Amino acid sequence: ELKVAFNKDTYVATVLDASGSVPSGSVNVGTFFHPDETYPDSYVIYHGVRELLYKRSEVDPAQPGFWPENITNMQAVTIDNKATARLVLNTSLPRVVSTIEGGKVTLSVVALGGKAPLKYKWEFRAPNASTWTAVSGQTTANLVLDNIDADKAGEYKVTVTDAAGTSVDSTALVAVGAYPP
Amino acid sequence: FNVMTKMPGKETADRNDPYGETGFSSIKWYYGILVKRPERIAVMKAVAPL
Amino acid sequence: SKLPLLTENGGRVNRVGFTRLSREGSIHKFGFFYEFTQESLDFDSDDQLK
Repeated sequence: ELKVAFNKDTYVATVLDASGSVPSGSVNVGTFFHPDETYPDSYVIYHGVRELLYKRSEVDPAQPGFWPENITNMQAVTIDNKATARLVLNTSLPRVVSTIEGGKVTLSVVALGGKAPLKYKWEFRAPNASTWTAVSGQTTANLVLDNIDADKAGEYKVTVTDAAGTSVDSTALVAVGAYPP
Repeated sequence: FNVMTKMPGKETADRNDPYGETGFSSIKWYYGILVKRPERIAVMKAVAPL
Repeated sequence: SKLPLLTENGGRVNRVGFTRLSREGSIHKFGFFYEFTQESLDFDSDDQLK
């Protein structure tokens, strides 16, 4: 939830965090989710601020209005982001990785945003089971399986949670073909 | 029915959307009625079987 | 309570959505056969056995 507050004169729609503090001269104009649930990408903070400004009034930002008096001129409004960014996973795990026994698969992720302390934790699901076993050790952004065997195949998932609790997730399937035992 | 379609590209791309990634096909019309003789329009109200 | 109504002063007050479904079907293989031996054809009482 991102709380937007808009000012009448400087046309500054400060997009603060949910538990923020509306600055002087600005009035609360609404609240929207940046990581929109049904469409995570393809939507940007700029889109959230617009729809909130499509219900206000040009005469006065409070006392909401509509199309003939709404604030549609997005060119004049300046969006001064003062809130934490998304935990965008720039490079996610490969969807499927193919290897032979004795090989080595180095799974990687790069995270940008959130609060300063980023926590990395990995998880492993058995190749036919349904419960997610917790990978011991790890606690890093790159898992390296060496001399991988036919027992270590399956689905490996990493979950990057920050100091706030906005976790982004990514999964990878590791199919290591081998002669049957 | 008047229907206006603006395909994405160099048609629906203003300073509020410089890339042109949005279209629409609004269809609007006008309708009105004039009951010259309402006494000749009868209804009957009754329940229906399940 | 849901009829679309439009004021003369502009729009963006009636947006609709659409959905599409999928139907599927699958194929299967059949067959059968019989054996026979030359004699059974050139020694049997009936000429048109084959």
